Amino acid sequence: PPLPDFPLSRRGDILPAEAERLRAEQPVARVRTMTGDEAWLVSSYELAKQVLEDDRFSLKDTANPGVPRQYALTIPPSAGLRNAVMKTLSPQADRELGGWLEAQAHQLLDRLIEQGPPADLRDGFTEPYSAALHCRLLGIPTDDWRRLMSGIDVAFITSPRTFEGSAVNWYKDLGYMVDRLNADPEPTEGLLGRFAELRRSPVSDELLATVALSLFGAGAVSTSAFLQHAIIALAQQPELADRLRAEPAVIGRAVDELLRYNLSIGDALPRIALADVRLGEVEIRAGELVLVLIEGANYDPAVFPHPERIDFDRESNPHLAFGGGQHFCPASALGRTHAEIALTALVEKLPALRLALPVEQLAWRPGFIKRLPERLPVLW
Amino acid sequence: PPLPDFPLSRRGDILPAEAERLRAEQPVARVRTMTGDEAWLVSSYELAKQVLEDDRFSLKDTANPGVPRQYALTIPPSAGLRNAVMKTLSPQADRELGGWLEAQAHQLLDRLIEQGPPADLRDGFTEPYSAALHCRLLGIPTDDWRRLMSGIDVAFITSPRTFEGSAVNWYKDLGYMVDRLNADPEPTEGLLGRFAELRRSPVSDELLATVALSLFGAGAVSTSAFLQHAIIALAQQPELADRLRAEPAVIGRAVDELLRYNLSIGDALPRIALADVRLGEVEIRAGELVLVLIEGANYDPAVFPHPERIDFDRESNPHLAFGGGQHFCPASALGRTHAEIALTALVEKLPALRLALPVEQLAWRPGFIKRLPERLPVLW
Ligand code: HEM
Ligand code: HEM
Repeated sequence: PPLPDFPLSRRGDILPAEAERLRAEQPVARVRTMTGDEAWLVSSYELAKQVLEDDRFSLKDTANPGVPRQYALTIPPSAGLRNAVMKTLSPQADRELGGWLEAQAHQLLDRLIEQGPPADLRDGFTEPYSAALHCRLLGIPTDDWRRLMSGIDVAFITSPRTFEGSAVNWYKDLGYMVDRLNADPEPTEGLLGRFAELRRSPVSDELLATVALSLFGAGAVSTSAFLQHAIIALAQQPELADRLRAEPAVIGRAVDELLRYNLSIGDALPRIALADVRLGEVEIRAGELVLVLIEGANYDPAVFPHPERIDFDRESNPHLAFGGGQHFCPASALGRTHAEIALTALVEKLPALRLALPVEQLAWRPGFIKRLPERLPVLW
Repeated sequence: PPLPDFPLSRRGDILPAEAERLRAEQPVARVRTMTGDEAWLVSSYELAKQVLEDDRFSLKDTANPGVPRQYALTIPPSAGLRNAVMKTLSPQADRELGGWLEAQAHQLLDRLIEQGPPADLRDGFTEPYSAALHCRLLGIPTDDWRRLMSGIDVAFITSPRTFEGSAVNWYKDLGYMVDRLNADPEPTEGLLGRFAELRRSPVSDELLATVALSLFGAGAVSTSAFLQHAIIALAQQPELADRLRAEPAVIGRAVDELLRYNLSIGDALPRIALADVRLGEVEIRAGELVLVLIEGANYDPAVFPHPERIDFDRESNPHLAFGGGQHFCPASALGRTHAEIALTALVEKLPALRLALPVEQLAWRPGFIKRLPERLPVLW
């Protein structure tokens, strides 16, 4: 027979029809990835939760030489840092984050209002707003955000084969972090401040900058893409923005539901089976690639009635947008706060927010870890 | 039978196979445009030259209500201005243009060199370099170039139906031109300077700003897109950049050949037949839409041997990249100068210039008047 191909579709404004058929017909299915390797695509909520919470399936080992891949690695080839890192990802270790984020959002939003519609809400909000957040998370200035976000454009490319340029891109920004950490007025504030300190107590510079880089990349790309999907929802269903205006306190339940809904994840969560395991009806052999399809789990009608309709008042919403098990997103609280504040500012300041053209004419980015529109032109 | 669909393909790095079949099989062919109207696609050099030089085929009338369209108009609904305009499009009416352009190019190029590869040559060069040129052409500052280029992103969308937002976008930047022309230190220098003067001699503000807007839009979009295609050629055939380095004076013949080669034109030149005309073997009835396919003419082997191989030493190269007949590009000299200077700077400063990833993985913009890569990541 012919294997279904993976990934599924770049169009991000409706669930891929193929993700619905996979969950219904073959919740665990063999698929051919874009590298040509084969893999197991897990697309039901129960089975997807099982894999994520079972450490016999390993994320660490998906980067070993020789294993099957869904796309080439872009990164080339245990020390009490957890604290430096975990302290930075507690929105409760920076009391001022909330109000500072609100001021950044309104700053960007006010700039667009003076210029008048239309505006591209990716380059005007979401991109600078996600760079600014992560520049502050590290304690480095927002001056270079365009250059840092552009580095993300390359770092998160999904390519069938390794490509020159992902290595050059890695070492180029790695040098940038090194430079900020070793600047003369040694950095205070942020992970880079906690890092300059940690290297006086009684870990290398390369490895420090590595953690700074992957945290900036992983976060700016993920918050910006989700936030563009949230915007598309509010622009298309304006009754949702009315709800937010009338009942501002629902913003927590609403971001939670948009998280379940959103299709910003353009690949699958990868795991390498460390042992033979039985999963649903399929026998998975050690060394094989397993791919968790978050959108299949989060649209599974066994767990989420009317999964295709956004609903802020679900009795229960135990979605997998942040992963699960051991590798559950460490910054989940930070990601919620970031989106809650941005959307609250958006629906106050642009109350007639809508798309400037039919949603079907948005240009969706090919070949990227996230599904995102290249531009997000809106009116208000 | 089923009509071939138009436009042809967004991928811009090789000739669309369908454009070769149309020229060989049906040089004049009925096609269904993206609006659903039908039209005559003229794809041979002789026939395409005929249409362009025959004023019974009318560009003016392609904007009349009711006529067939290849895409909706984005603009909504004879006065001695020709001089103000023609004086601005003579690279010989600004002695300083050459050296100023060279300084802008090297400025942008030096900025990329200090940051190190990879760089996106669309956002780093071509876009700011084409905005700067056209900001100077009008005598307005380069401060807002990002906002002006973003307006181009919407103004030149090809949509099956009119969309809100193209009108708002038009009036929004129309106001910008009006504001620069009616600024307190009334503008000197450029079309806006020649305009503030022309309205003291013994034409309305709306109409003045209209000419400023369409000239900025038509030029920034066309020079930026061609220049990205020229870059892709030099990066892929590095023997061409060696030729330019060794024999700098060939830059005129080389831009001329890249012009013949380039696929930045994503639509066809539209004409409304004012009369019945016989064209090749086809009888065209008055009121019908005729579409000239520049890439078919410029790859026609009847006129250009080995049309698919870039060649700087063709005996003759009478291409149609700039149109022809009455509506031949008024700024053709300006467009050549602009590209010649940019490419000369590019191959001096980035001598190992190449694409950062396989050319087949470039993201090509959908639904736009130009074929262009969304990003152009390179190494050197
Ligand atoms: C709305 C925003 C975000 C969404 C939807 C999201 C989603 C996810 C998901 C699904 C995972 C699990 C991946 C797996 O199991 O393989 C993950 C992992 C991760 N999250 Fe992203 N994320 C967001 C924001 C952030 C932010 C703000 C940061 C950092 C600044 C961050 C840092 C990380 C890191 C480092 C991991 C890897 C954890 C590990 O290796 O165990 N996330 N997140
Ligand atoms: C490499 C750059 C350029 C290329 C390849 C190019 C190409 C063309 C073509 C093919 C036409 C004819 C369209 C038709 O017959 O319907 C045209 C028209 C036109 N060119 Fe663009 N162009 C370039 C640069 C520029 C620049 C720099 C400006 C202005 C700043 C400009 C202004 C115009 C205008 C106003 C028209 C319309 C003329 C009319 O209505 O008769 N061009 N050009």
